[PDB]
Order: sequence, then C-alpha cells, then structure tokens
Amino acid sequence: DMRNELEEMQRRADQLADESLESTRRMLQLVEESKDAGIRTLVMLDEQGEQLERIEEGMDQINKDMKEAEKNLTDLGK
Amino acid sequence: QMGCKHVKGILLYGPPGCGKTLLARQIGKMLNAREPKVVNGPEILNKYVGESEANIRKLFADAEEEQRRLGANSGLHIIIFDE
Ligand SMILES: Nc1ncnc2c1ncn2[C@@H]1O[C@H](COP(=O)(O)OP(=O)(O)OP(=O)(O)O)[C@@H](O)[C@H]1O
Repeated sequence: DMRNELEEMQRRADQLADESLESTRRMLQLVEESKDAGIRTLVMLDEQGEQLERIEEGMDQINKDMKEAEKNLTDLGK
Repeated sequence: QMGCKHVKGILLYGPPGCGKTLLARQIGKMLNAREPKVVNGPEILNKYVGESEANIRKLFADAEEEQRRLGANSGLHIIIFDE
C-alpha cells in the first residue's frame, strides 16, 4: 500500500520589466528635448516664411518701377 | 404566518438497477426552474492546492446572488450529486 499522491504549488515568473526603467527615462528625456527643438524650429520657420513673403512685394515693386522707367526713357528718347 | 423554513436535501439509496437516477432526472424536469447542475462522481478534484474547494464554492454563487438581490421572491436552484 505504498501508493503515494501529490499536490502542486505554482510560482509566477517576474513580469516583463526591470529593464524598462533605465533606458526608458533617458528615452523620455531625449524625446522631450527633441520636442522642444521641433517647437523652436517651427517658430523660426514661420518667421522666415513671413520675411520671404515681405521680400516678395518689394521685389515686384522694383521690377515694375524699373520697367516703367526704361519704357518712358525709350519713348522720350526717340 | 407559520414562520417555517424549507427542506433542502434528499438522499436515495438501494441496490443497483432499481431506479434512482431516473427519479432524480424526472424530478429535475418536473420543476419550472433553472437548468439543474450535475456532478458526475469525483469531477471536482484538482491537483493544485486550494483548487478543489473553489469548485465546491462555485456551485452556490448564483443562488447566493439571487437570494441577495430578490430576497424572498427568488426561484429555485437544483443541484444533483451522482455517486
Ligand atoms: N421503476 C421503474 N420503472 C420503469 N423503468 C425503470 C424503473 N426502475 C428502473 N427502470 C429502468 O432502469 C433503467 C436504468 O435504471 P437506473 O439507472 O434508474 O438505476 P439506478 O438505481 O440508478 O442504478 P445504479 O445503482 O447503477 O445507479 C431506466 O432507464 C429504466 O428504463
């Protein structure tokens, strides 16, 4: 009558982490810095676009003025 | 008014082949109630510590909930233990 039976106990392997808290924090800090740099680039790019738009009008005005002056001088000369 | 409680148990015994399971089945199908639970022999045992008692506890979980909710207007819950 040496017929034995058993029961079982369970253990849980550690969840997936303990490497997600050293590279993670550095990743977040770098992401924040990149976000700030992107915001600054946004602002600078908008300012540059405004300045180019401003330049356009003066360019067109000088072109028109020179063309009209040349035509007038030619007309009077002949 | 009589202030009495209801019976909650029946036992049938005798020699083989004399009609015990038939009577239980016909009783089960005679009552306008839920679908009776059936336990076929040692169907509850489990090898993990504390897992063969949760099986016992699980059979009364609907009766307890309905008793808590509806009080004295609840239906009837049948349970059958074979062997
Ligand atoms: N009183 C009875 N009237 C009609 N048929 C019966 C009766 N008793 C037994 N039988 C017949 O016997 C069959 C099997 O009997 P049953 O399974 O009810 O016996 P049992 O007492 O559960 O036996 P066991 O001891 O093996 O559990 C039923 O399906 C039925 O056909």
